[PDB]
Amino acid sequence: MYLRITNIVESSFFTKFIIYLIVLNGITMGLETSKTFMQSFGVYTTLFNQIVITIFTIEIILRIYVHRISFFKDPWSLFDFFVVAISLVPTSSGFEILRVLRVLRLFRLVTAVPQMRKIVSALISVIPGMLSVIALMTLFFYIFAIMATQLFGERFPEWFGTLGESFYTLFQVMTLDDWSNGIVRPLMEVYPYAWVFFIPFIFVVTFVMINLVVAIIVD
Amino acid sequence: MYLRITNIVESSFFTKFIIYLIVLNGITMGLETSKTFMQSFGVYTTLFNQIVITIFTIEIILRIYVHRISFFKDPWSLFDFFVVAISLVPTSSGFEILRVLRVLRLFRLVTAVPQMRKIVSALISVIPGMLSVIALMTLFFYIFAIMATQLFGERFPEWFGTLGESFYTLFQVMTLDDWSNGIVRPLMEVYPYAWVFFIPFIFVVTFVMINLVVAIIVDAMAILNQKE
Amino acid sequence: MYLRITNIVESSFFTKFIIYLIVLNGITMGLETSKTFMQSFGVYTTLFNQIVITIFTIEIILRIYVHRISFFKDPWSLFDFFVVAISLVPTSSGFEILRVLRVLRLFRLVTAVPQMRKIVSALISVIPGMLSVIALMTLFFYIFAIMATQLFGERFPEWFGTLGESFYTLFQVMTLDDWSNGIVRPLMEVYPYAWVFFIPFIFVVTFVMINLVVAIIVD
Amino acid sequence: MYLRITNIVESSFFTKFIIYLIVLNGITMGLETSKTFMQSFGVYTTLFNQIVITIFTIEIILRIYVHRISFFKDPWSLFDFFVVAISLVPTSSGFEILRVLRVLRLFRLVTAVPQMRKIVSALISVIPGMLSVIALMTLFFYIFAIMATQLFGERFPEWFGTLGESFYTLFQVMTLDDWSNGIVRPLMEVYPYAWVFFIPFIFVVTFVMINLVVAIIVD
Ligand SMILES: COc1ccc([C@@H]2Sc3ccccc3N(CCN(C)C)C(=O)[C@H]2OC(C)=O)cc1
Ligand SMILES: [Ca+2]
Ligand SMILES: [Ca+2]
Repeated sequence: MYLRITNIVESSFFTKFIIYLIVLNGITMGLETSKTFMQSFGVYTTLFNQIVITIFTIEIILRIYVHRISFFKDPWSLFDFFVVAISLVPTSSGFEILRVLRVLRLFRLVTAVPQMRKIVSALISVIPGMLSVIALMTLFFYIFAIMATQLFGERFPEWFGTLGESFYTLFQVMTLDDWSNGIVRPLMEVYPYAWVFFIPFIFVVTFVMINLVVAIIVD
Repeated sequence: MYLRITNIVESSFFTKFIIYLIVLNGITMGLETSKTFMQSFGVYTTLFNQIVITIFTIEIILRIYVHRISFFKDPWSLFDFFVVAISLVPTSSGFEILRVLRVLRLFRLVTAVPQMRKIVSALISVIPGMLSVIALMTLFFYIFAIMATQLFGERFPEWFGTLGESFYTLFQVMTLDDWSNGIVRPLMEVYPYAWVFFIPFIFVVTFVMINLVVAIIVDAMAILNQKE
Repeated sequence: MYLRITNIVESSFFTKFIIYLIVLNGITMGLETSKTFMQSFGVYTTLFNQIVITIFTIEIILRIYVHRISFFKDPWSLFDFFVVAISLVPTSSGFEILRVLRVLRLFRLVTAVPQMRKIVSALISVIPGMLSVIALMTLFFYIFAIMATQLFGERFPEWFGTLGESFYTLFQVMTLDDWSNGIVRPLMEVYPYAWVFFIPFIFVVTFVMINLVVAIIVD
Repeated sequence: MYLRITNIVESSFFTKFIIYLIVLNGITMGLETSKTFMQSFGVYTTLFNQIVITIFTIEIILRIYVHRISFFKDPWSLFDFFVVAISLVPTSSGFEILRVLRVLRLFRLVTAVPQMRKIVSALISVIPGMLSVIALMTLFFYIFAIMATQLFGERFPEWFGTLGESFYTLFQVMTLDDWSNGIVRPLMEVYPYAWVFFIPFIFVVTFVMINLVVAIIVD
């Protein structure tokens, strides 16, 4: 019976099945939004999700006594194991933040299609060489986030009242969200010189992300 | 009669005549925008529309009698057809939008003028060299558009009321438009943990698009070498 | 005498001398922008300006003697010409910009100095490569501008009232400057489908801009 | 006795003793941030820092002997001398921004750890190749930065008062921060053709900003 179930799971049709059904829940989760549909077609939907989730649980189980060691030595499987388990945690308890986390099974659709796997890995390909740069960036912030909190955060706390408030803002500025009228002009009107912070900060921090796509296109 | 009309079509005149009308109608359309004009020199242009449309409607039939089966298997032709024909839509009734789609006719400057046709072909070449990632986004976007509506849109109705409003808002944040003060800071006053739906939804967005583009440079770069 | 006026001009002294006048008139006008400086030194500095032109005026007469027709067959020189053709014009009457166009002079730091010439004409040299596209956009821009203008200029005339409005507003959206909340959500208050003009327009324009750079990068 | 102090300073323990101190006093200054942490355990914060500055002024006097002439001709040390010197000023009088610089030391985690040094110099490196077109633009940003002050400074004072106020603004227009509604849309009410002034400017400053980026990609 070991090899009967091995053919079962690894078949074209078990794939087409699970992929058809990832697609389906992914239209019903669409329609769940509709707060009218939830009156008209409400109940079909709520247990459709339980119907589909068990299938996935067994699809996960069927996969596991086949591969064994092999299964959890795959990132995409593990994430599927991770994702559908996230949904096995009950609707009650914990936080709602578990109810809405659930909808990460649509990433399952991604892992299910090998074309997505091909391209998604190209995207994760690129990351590590940037860990060099990436994790300096993550300190320039820390250093410069602190300077702000003490400098401003008395008078302008929403923005820099805090280690973490300074971060959220310095990010804000990094992306040049609405930093000009929104964030320095109002400061200078109290602390006239804080342009010696940000114009510098804006310089370092666009520079780096520029010499990021340069040295991204060498790999 | 075929090779007689097959001569009216291909002539250096007929293209220089059809094209030079496009320009001559652009100007014309650049003046249907003051009210001043439609007052004084109004019906003047009202029917100059009606002229340059007949000139095309016929022309498409001429090429259809030349190329025929060849005509509906070229993109640039199929466009001129569609775009002329959509102008054939009637002035009265219909929909007020179809009355405004007209100045798409000014796209035949692309289609007739040769150098503009070439760039378009260049520019449309990159498309499927990305079309996986184009999808990967709308899936990702989708999984993130629900997630928004069932979190925020209860309180914050305009921004995240529906699938629709969530997507559009989630686009806004992509261009990095007003996003922090304008959309998220507000979310933080009721929901201090929204910088977890967003500072990430950011990097992911701007990791991809950067790779979407280093692709464009790469696929376009990839074609250059390796021929030795 | 022709071959003295050739020698006076060609000297490595002459250039240094010209570049000295510019880089003074450069410093001098920084101080002209000030409010207080023109109280005190508004005597000398209104003098000094009128010399620096008188001299460059001579320089053009001589350099024309030297190269004759080769003068108005050279870009860089014509720029020196028309920039100085401006400053001559008397101080009062007509438009107030001709008295500000004065500062256009300072760009003689570029023409005069080789390696400013080179990197400037290195920039400009891609424009011929870009006609093939600027053409197309100004066709695209002009075309949406018409549609925008009829469709919205009735309820939103400060923004889409004429062509002019529509162009700048469309020029805005292209810089993703406050397009959404600023310009479009207000439009969705009255014309709900504007996300189908404004998004897609927004797509295309950036599309181009990327592929613009992906052939500037081969070129 | 000279080569005994030259055979510890160079070792891999003396080094990891700073890099670890760095990382502790690095962690400590983010705890200062907490207002709760300053009236609970502020004592060990004041001292830990106090000891660190002892260790570091010792370290630096220790590396001066081993290195001497090799020391005061290195970037990373002239950095480290001043970056630490700053924390030794009396802390009374002067300016309170003396006291804030004290966190520029946590930059040393970059100095004293070699991968960061080669990732950091991988950016300073491609800076002498750019200081050309940093000249061309800083020229433009001046020339206009005059006109702006003298086309809109009597009435549009905040944004364009002083020469400076023209700088801080045009940069915001350059960063494309809120420019159109923020800045141009308002000027246009009083002076209508300000788009002619600004809009071109926003071609020049971004074209150059794009090609100067291409000049990075082949070199
Ligand atoms: C954190 O680092 C960042 C921050 C922001 C960006 C945005 S991403 C974006 C999203 C959608 C359309 C375009 C953009 N572009 C490209 C086109 N744009 C230049 C006109 C950007 O450059 C960035 O926007 C700007 C001008 O800051 C990129 C990296
Ligand atoms: Ca803004
Ligand atoms: Ca903006």
